[PDB]
Amino acid sequence: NPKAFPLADAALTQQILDVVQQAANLRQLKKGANEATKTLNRGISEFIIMAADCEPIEILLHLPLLCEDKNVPYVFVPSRVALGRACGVSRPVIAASITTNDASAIKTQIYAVKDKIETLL
Amino acid sequence: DEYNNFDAGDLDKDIIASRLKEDVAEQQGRVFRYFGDKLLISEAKQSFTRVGENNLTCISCFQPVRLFAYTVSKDLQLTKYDITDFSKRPKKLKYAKGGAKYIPTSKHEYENTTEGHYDEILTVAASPDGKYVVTGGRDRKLIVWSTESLSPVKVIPTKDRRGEVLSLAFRKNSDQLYASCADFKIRTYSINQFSQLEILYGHHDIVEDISALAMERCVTVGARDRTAMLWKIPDETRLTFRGGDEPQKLLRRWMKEPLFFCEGSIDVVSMVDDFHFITGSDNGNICLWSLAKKKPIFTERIAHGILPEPSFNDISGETDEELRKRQLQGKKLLQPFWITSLYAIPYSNVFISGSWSGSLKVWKISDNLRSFELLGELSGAKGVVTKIQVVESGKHGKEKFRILASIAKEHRLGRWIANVSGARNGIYSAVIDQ
Amino acid sequence: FEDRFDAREHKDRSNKSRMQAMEEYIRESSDQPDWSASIGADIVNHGRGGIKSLRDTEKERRVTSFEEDNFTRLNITNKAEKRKQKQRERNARMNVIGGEDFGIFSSKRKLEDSTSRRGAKKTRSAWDRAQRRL
Amino acid sequence: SRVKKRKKYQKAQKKLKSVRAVYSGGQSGVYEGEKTGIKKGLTRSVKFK
Amino acid sequence: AVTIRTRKVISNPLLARKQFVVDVLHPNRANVSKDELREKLAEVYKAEKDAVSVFGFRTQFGGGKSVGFGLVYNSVAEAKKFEPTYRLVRYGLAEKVEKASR
Amino acid sequence: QVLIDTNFINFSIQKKVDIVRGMMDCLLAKCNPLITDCVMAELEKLGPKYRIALKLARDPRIKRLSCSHKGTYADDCLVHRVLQHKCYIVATNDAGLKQRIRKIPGIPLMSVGGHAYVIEKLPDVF
Amino acid sequence: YSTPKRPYESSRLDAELKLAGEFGLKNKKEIYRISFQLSKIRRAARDLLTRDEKDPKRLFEGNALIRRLVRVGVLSEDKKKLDYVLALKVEDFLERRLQTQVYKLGLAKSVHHARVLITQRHIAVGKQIVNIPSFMVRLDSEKHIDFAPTSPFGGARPGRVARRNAARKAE
RNA sequence: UUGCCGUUGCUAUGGC
Ligand SMILES: [Zn+2]
Repeated sequence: NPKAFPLADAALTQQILDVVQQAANLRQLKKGANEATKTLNRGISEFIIMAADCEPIEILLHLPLLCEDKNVPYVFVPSRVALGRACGVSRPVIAASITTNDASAIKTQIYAVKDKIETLL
Repeated sequence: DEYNNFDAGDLDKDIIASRLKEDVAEQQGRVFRYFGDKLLISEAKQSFTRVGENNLTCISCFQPVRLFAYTVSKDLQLTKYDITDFSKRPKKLKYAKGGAKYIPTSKHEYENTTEGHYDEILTVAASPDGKYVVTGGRDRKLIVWSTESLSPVKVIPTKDRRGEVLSLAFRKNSDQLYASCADFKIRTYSINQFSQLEILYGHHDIVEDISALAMERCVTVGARDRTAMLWKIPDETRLTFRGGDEPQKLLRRWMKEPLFFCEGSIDVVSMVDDFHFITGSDNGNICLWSLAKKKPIFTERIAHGILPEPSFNDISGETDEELRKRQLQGKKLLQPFWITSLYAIPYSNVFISGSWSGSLKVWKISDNLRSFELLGELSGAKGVVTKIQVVESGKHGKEKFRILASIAKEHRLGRWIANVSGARNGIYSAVIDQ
Repeated sequence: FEDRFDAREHKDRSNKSRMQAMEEYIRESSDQPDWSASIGADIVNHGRGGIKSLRDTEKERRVTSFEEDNFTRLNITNKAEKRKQKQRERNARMNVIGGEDFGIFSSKRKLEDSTSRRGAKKTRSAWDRAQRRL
Repeated sequence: SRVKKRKKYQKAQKKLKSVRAVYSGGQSGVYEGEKTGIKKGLTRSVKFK
Repeated sequence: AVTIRTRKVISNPLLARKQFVVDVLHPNRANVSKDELREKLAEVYKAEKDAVSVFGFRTQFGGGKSVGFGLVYNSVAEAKKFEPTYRLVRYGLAEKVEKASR
Repeated sequence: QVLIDTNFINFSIQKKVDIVRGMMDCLLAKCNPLITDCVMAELEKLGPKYRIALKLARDPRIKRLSCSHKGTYADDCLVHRVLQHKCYIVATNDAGLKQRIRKIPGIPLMSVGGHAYVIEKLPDVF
Repeated sequence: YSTPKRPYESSRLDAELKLAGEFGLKNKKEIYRISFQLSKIRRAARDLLTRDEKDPKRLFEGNALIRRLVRVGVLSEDKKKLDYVLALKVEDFLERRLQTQVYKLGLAKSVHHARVLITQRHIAVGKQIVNIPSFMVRLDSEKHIDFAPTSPFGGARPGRVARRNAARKAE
């Protein structure tokens, strides 16, 4: 058991990355590690996508502690460059969080991925 | 089949089809330049001219029926090159730099008629008659420069807040430009008339790449919808070609007795004839596609190899090699060099693929048009390949080509790209022969 | 008795066994793409219509191709339009939701009794069924 | 007839905060207090059978 | 600006003519402006401006394009001889008026 | 989830409406018809003139709860577990139970009327 | 469209109040139009369930019905069963209209702001400017709802109020 | 062969 434990495989990875791009297009995404912990302790977060290959790993292993505190699903995606490309920014991100909105056109996608990674965990 | 097999309607339509005109631009000609194995590979003159521009982005070239190429950089600079001397480096003819001088004084959409760029010129296209070059990027503008002066003779905005153009293609032997805007839009312009013909919508993520040929058709591909569409612009219709490689069933195909996996994003296209095309994907797939099949005919799973594993000295920060090696999870986080520039010589048997694998790969499609094969590798271009194209010379039996490709150290749209292993920024030119 | 010419005996009717369920399955499992339009150009009266149905866009393709094939604008022939055009738009706005029609699931027409279960090659002998299987 | 039903719904979800206690969206900032009182005599729960 | 596109050019030399379909692409314009379009067709082919005619203009919903039927001639003499009187009193130079009675 | 009681079973047999297909036809949805143990005990207590009703209520498709209270009074069991939870439908034909259920709020009410089932306090039936 | 059986029960009146207030509708005829065709749809799905497996009718009309429901958008990609068509209900069908979809996609600050944007012709899905709010945008047309090119909220000229104010501040 | 800085060729490379 490594430190980035629930690593989503290929299908769940592109599922996660598609909902990350749609949430970034509809401004429901908050990107970065300490932005992710800010929104995790604030409460506007459905689920949080960390990377599994940042330059240290504990720089974002500080996040699953807050996730098991506040019952938020967390998934390690296997490429920070791919996660930056999905978020739609010009630099590789390592963590992102889906803020809670109810007036959202992608709630069923966000919820289906959230249920899938709750089964995964 | 009997002795009498005529239909009155069909012989009537062939009477009218003889009576009509324009057997000129509608050439549905398949691959006829079947020269895949005839030319050599391992003796191309590989001249990499390193140029003094951070992050070149694209190359437009030219042949008539002198020869110039063009380059465009992330430092807001177009630069024209003479390439008519077929055995040396290209030479600089005019630089052209935009910058903070051409930010508009209004911050409003219709009056973006400033005469230069200010951010990230993304693609360029030289006219088939060579009179004009056009270039554009994230300043939501298309700028047309003259050939003999490099003046902006017209500035046409895309006219919305996300109107980033990302790929340009003139159709062949005509003065009509198809630019694939990030608004899930395709805009068409007539450059000798300076007009917009048709805007045409229909992709689902940003329309990252475009390609055209002799007919009025076009082929476009969007980023993460993982579909490639082709457009009849007179009829304003399209065919959608999704991907569809399942990693679990490909694991089952190997498990009849293996790091191949799912698909992230289709990146690049090049239309090879008027009945096929090839798409380069995010997991290093190169796929060859018909006009009569949704799913692709042939898939090459990994075309440029797999990124190097992250170092144990830079994975965790634990003390022991055992736990730092444990934190790689085995093969679970190996990712491939995504094919990021693809080019077809038109109606030909060969095509070129490039990324930051360090070596371009020349491939040839088989004669039956159902598969393709690696010919050879070109190990003289260290860095990301932001554009590939080919220049020809010589008659039908004996011909000599120079691959002009652009090499940078970062991707052409976002940066995202670390581990610059000694890459340089410039023009790679490989003269292959026969 | 004796031979009589009959266009209804060698005429392309071809609509007694076309059902949208079967054609929908064939289009799903065809593996040839289907020439959809650009996504805006299919809605009609700025939305006051539907999008438009598939029968509507194939009929419209036929009308404009006949138009561009023998150079003639149509008319406002009133008996024909007062039946068919008002009934067309009324069944469209009752059944066609989102550009897809749903009247095929709320109308009695037996699928097996005209479209499947072949009639001439019915294989009414066991020898025939064995031969046609093998 | 639309802005009628726009407003008789805003009245409606203002009356709903009088019967139930409607989920507002969670804690806004720092926890200040109960802001309206804690009653220790009242127990608002459904007993079984 | 106004741009033009001919399609399905056929030659009818039995009426000494060449007939085709015209895509008229006008962005943010009012509509085709039939006269100016006939001048543009006279320029894009060989001239024959009083021999060229276009009649079947249909705009589409929301503007942008229009589809019509163009037919270029040679020899304005046979343009007068073959192009009918209603189109000639629209565009060209024949004019007929009738004694309206009963 | 449709809680049935005994006179709903008897009226459905006297009208020949099936249980699961009649509920699916009435609601145009899916249904889990449920028989509590007190309703089953009331059917078993009703005698051997109702053996047809007893072995039509013992059906594999009809799921069954298990009430934990002394005695077999179905109307108090149904009313208690329906005002407890507000997620059930009460299918009945008692005048008294119908008046109780249609006085408490948010509980739909199915009843055999005519030759198929009717449904009362459900606002999305078509 | 047709009225319900019991149209004036207090449960139905609260239902119509909540649907109209949540989705910004104008009267009961939107709810009754949408619920009429939804009653027809799952009346069809009920009979396709009442015939058993392997039937040509059930097989072909079932996969046809669930595929065109996914293409309209009210069904998800992964529920490809003919019983989720029975589990469908009204707000899935009027969550798809262009008024709700503009409010969800963030082109407006309310459902009624979306309604006046649409009927004042600033919202164009694909090419055509739509004026009616009750549109049922499909799954493919979902992402191309954007401000019209002729709209001052898009890229065009200011409207008559802003440029009359510019004229009055010019004099 | 360029923004520079270096190995330089009397033309290739490598560091930002
Ligand atoms: Zn009980």
